[PDB]
Amino acid sequence: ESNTAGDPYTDYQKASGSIDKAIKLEARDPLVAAYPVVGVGMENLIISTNE
Amino acid sequence: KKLDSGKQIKLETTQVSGNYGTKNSQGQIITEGNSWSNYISQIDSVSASII
Amino acid sequence: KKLDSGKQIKLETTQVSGNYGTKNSQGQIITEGNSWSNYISQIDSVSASII
Amino acid sequence: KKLDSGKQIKLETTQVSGNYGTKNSQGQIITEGNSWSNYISQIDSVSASII
Amino acid sequence: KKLDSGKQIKLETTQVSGNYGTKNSQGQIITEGNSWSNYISQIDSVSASII
Amino acid sequence: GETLATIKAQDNQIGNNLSPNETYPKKGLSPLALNTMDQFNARLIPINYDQLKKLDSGKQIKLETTQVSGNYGTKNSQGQIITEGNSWSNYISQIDSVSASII
Amino acid sequence: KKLDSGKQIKLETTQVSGNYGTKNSQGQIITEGNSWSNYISQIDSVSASII
Amino acid sequence: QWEKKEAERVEKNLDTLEKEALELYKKDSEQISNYSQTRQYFYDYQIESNPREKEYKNLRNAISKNKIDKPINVYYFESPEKFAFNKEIRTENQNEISLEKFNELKETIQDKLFKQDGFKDVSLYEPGNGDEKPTPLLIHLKLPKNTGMLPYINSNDVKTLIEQDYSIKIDKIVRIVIEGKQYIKAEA
Ligand SMILES: [Ca+2]
Repeated sequence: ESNTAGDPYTDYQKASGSIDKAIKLEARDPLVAAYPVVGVGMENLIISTNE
Repeated sequence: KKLDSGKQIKLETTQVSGNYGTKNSQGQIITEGNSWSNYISQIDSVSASII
Repeated sequence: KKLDSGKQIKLETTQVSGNYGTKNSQGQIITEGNSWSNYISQIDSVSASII
Repeated sequence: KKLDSGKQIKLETTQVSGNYGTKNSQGQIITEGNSWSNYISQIDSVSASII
Repeated sequence: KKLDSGKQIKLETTQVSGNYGTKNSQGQIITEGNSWSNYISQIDSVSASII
Repeated sequence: GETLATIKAQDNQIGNNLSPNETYPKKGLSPLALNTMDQFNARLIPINYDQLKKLDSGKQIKLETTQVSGNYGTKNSQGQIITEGNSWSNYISQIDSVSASII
Repeated sequence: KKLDSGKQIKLETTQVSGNYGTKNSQGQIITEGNSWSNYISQIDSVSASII
Repeated sequence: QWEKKEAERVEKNLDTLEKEALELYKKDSEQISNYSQTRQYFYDYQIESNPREKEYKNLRNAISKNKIDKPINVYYFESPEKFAFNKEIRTENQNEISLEKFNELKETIQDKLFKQDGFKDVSLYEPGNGDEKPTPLLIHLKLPKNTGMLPYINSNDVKTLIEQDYSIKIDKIVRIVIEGKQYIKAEA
């Protein structure tokens, strides 16, 4: 496999570091995948009664 | 007025549209010009349905 | 007012537009620049109809 | 008010736009960017018109 | 209220845009990227006017 | 303590150039108008009745900038300068990672 | 109400966008991708302004 | 439209070293072309030691990775001394071709079998206005079933990179007028 971890970057790019410099160094191991886990949290809710 | 009675609304899916992925020799996956509609009719003509 | 009587609305199709598929060396099918309207008149002009 | 009388509405075609078909690099017919308006003035300019 | 008097609406043309025709890599005439506005300023600044 | 609206600047509010140590509009001009909220600049920014009654007191509306989009300049095959497909957010994260900030 | 008085509406130009002409592979003048905003700052940063 | 789409699409399903050979083709077109023309005339150690062999065969496999399904008509310019005509048809700042040079060329390019070699870029349409035309001789070739063609882009246009393991057979030459110059269209 050229992409062992299944992510857009190959094993050489991840091992050497020729990727986004904002990527955690954890993901520079060809077994750990570069992967964002994004979630939304609501803080408060406003209601506008259009009488 | 008909719905304010024992009448219910059913839902029938008539078709589904979606993409498939195509890898290069690296892990570059594209899912844009790739439609399953191009192949639904061809697969349903050379096959036998098993469920 | 006509409609709230014996009068009925008829539906007749004047034309139909749609695509054909063209493969490649592999089984990559494309149905986007392929328009049947480019060939409808040419087919009608060199043929005999049999129903 | 003028129309609730002997007055009628006429209809005059000031121009008509459309396409012509050519064969692209392969045996496929294309009619997309081939506009007839590019050739109307030029055809009228070098011709005699017989009806 | 001005208009329901001797006052009239005049029409003045500030500019006109349009295309010209050139032969493309085929025998076909193309008038899409061709714009007379690209040459209106250049012709006026190299010539003399005659009416 | 509540966000009325989050507005992205559309065509009427985009600044074509912004050099360092400068503003848009320039030093001698009057500020922009952030009037609308939709994409085509045809829908104004509404508040409801409670927020309007809150404004008819000492309460003030604050403005925070959460991000800015913009381009940089690059020379193409010819000697032209292309600033169209050149986004700064492609590097905003990478620069913040390999750097120390000094103000 | 402020305008139904001695007060006037002033107008200020904050920026102007536009194109410049460039002769492409053939003798055609192109002004589409060419924007003066790409050079406004560069010109203002290497120059003295004489009026 | 069609060629732009298919070309920009082939430039993704290429292997990284294949795109390496294709992009270092846009740098050493003449050099790697001549080396593809004359690579096979060495010793074996003189072959697998040559640093161009990597890109050479990578580019060759990239080409042969997409073979056509039906015959195609291609167009490309050629120099006269490619066909043993060691004189000039006319200098490219002249506009006319003399009947004498026409007869000489016809006499010398009618009865041979010119083997070809290496890579070359071709087009799918005759030259127009804006295209570069340095030589008076225009070869109209017919590429047959299953011949590798690779469409690539020099950032504005499309070229068809092919490899030549055939031998061209001239059928008829005619003198053509293009833009007020006189070229030669030879059917091969
Ligand atoms: Ca691997």
